[PDB]
Amino acid sequence: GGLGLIKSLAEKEKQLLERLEAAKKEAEERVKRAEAEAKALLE
Amino acid sequence: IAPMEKLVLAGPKGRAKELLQSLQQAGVVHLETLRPEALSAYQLSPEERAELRRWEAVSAGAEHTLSLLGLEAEPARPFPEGLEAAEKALSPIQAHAEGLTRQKQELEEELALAQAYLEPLERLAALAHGLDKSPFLRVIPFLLTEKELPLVEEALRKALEDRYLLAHEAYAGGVAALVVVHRKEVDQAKAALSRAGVAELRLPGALGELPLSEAARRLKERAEAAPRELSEVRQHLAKLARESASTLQSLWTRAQDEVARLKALEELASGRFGFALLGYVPVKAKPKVEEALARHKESVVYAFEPVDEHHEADRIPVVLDNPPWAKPFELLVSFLNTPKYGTFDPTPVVPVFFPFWFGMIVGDIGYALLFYLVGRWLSGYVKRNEPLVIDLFALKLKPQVIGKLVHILNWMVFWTVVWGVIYGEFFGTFLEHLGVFGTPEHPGLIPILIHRIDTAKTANLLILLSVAFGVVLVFFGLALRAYLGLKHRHMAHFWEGVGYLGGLVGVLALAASYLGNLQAGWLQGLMYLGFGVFLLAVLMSRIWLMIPEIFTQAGHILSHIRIYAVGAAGGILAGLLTDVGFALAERLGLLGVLLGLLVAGVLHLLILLLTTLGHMLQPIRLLWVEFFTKFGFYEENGRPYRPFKSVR
Repeated sequence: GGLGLIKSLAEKEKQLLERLEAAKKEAEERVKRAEAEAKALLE
Repeated sequence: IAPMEKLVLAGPKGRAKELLQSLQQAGVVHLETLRPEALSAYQLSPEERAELRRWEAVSAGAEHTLSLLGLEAEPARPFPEGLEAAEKALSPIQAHAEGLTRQKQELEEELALAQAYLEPLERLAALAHGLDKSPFLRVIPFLLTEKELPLVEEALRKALEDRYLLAHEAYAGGVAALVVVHRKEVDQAKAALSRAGVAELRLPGALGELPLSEAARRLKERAEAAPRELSEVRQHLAKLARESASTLQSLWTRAQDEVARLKALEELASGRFGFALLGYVPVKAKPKVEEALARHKESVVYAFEPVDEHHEADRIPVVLDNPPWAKPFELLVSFLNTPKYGTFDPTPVVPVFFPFWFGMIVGDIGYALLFYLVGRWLSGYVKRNEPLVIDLFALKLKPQVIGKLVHILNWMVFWTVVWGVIYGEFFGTFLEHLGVFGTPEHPGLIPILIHRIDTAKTANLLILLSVAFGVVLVFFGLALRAYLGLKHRHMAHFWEGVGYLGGLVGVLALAASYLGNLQAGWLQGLMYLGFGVFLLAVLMSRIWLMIPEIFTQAGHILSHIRIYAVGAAGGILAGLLTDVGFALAERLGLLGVLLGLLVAGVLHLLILLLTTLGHMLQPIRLLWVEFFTKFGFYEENGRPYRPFKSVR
């Protein structure tokens, strides 16, 4: 029903956005490791 | 009354856009906002807002182009194309029509302004053909009044008397009082003459802004050129309208559909790349809604949830849901507001009683035959499938409403001819010639149940029939109100209806006991129980719905005798007119029966056109005043079932 769709859409956007930002934080870690390897190879 | 269940769907944003286009194609469901909880307001896009503004501007330009073309907004099949190509097609015809209309309006104004001062400027130029623009003399010309030239020549005598050539030659529509002396002294004398009342011929454009002979030549050229130009402009405008009206109508239909989809997208609810829609739809369209949802992208969740209960149904829509035998009275039923979606649909009692009361109102069989002739005329007009157009009435009616009116007129005229056979009256009193009714005063044919002329044996029975019909309608309305109060579990209105019924019953019993006949033993406990039930419901309510309310309900019950009153009045009028006509025709000469019958038919048609509107309106007004108001029917006015349009 209507309120069921309200609750479901709220949970949808909550869990999908939380997965999105979790993956971008792991992307941040990948960027950090990549420049660490870059500077280690240059030195 | 329909069930009107709740219908919901969901999906992604553009998926909801496609499904909303599909739901606008099968527009059998009204929507709802439900913006409040745990979602966005679904402000779609600024690009979507700009595209909606562009399509709305295209629709407004198409409407203005149809208005300038003179055609009306008639719906048709849409034109499926892109917005840019449709705008490019619309703008060409709109620009051509706008330039043609501007040129036509300017040429008509120029022709009118030239004709307003055509001959007088020519006469003044012929009089002043020696000093037109000479640099020594200004010539104040004035289209002045009648032959009072000394009144304006007093200022010329106040100027140099043997100077200042000042006269009015001809063209008596306005006397061309031209005064020519100089520049400065003539300007002072022109100010003095305007103080005496004068005005220089300074027209707009260039004719009142150029030298006199050149402006005369240009005005003569415009007068010789304007009519063929206006005729060719009207011809080219008619050709452009006849060549572009169908394309403009299809573009207006497609633009109205796109603007409807754009405005309906505003009522959506966004879920951060998620969307849903909720609304109402009738239970008889669940298969149509399922077939519309069959074309969904992933067969989205068509939640056919139930409607609300007897309480808390406020934004729920409303529909008729009546029998097809009673489908024609829908316009008369919907002339008022809507019910409370759980209120009693009273449309069936309208076809049950308004025809039965209306036949008792009008009992003229000749008027029924004239109504059959007018209904055959309206049926031929509806079979021609043209819109019913009445310019002095400003009444434009579709063929469905005209067909419903014809069906209601037939259903009225059947019982009307039945009651006219019961009244024994055909076109007034045609029985004065051939006694189709059988009276004991003069037996001509089979006997009439009602002679409808005398009231010594008729008035008491007619008043009793009207009172019984009104009491039955009042009791049915009170019972319907009590049943609706029991259904809604609101015991205030239920106790009010039960007490009103008991008070009306006790009032009728005590009236028939005291002011009526003898034998006051059987109804004595009836009147006592009625007064006791009235007092007990007043104690159980304590709402101060006092004896004024009971007297108003009793007057609404007793007002049903107006039907018999109007029927007797119309019968007496028609019988008097027909008797006077037949007497002055046959008994006075028996040879002016042609002219006498023509004058009698003219007077009968005049009396019919004068009284039949009120005679037909009084029964429906009494029905709307009794059956609605006794059952309430004046609470919150309902909410309308407005689905997606697809206006076509």
